[PDB]
Amino acid sequence: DCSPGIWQLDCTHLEGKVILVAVHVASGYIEAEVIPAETGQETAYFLLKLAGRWPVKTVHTDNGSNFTSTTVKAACWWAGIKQEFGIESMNKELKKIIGQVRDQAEHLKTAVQMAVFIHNKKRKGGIGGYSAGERIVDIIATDIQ
Ligand SMILES: CO[C@H](C(=O)O)c1c(C)nc2ccc(Br)cc2c1-c1ccc(Cl)cc1
Ligand SMILES: [As]
Ligand SMILES: [As]
Repeated sequence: DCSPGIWQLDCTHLEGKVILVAVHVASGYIEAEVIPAETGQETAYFLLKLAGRWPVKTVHTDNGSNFTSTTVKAACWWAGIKQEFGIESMNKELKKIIGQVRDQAEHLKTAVQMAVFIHNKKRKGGIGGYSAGERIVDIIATDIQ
């Protein structure tokens, strides 16, 4: 539905740890990472990874103060990203999926990536049938032509 370069990034906490979660809005495609806590440095770093892989043009968050450090503003500068001073939830969705897999993995780390994998792969409710992972790549290839 939305612009191909729009992404959302937020932190959740689970087991005393921080999971950083990026959602490509138009597809539902998630990428995630477990960090020991929220620091500008971790946020910048994660943006740098995301941007070297997708065309990121704008990043929205539900917590703006997340993006106030020089550190974060530099990553966004260097990579050509912008936010927006204003404005789901999958975050319900991802945790849920985490909850089903937790026993299968020793470290939250692993269980999260398992949950990310299940989410990106799941077949669209019915018709169409594309998974979040298939749609991201469709949107981005389609928007290249
Ligand atoms: C992400 O960690 C950085 C690093 O390893 O050098 C870092 C770090 C850790 N601190 C910074 C403080 C001010 C400014 Br401007 C940039 C940074 C930077 C920084 C260096 C390069 C880029 Cl593209 C973005 C940020
Ligand atoms: As965050
Ligand atoms: As930014």
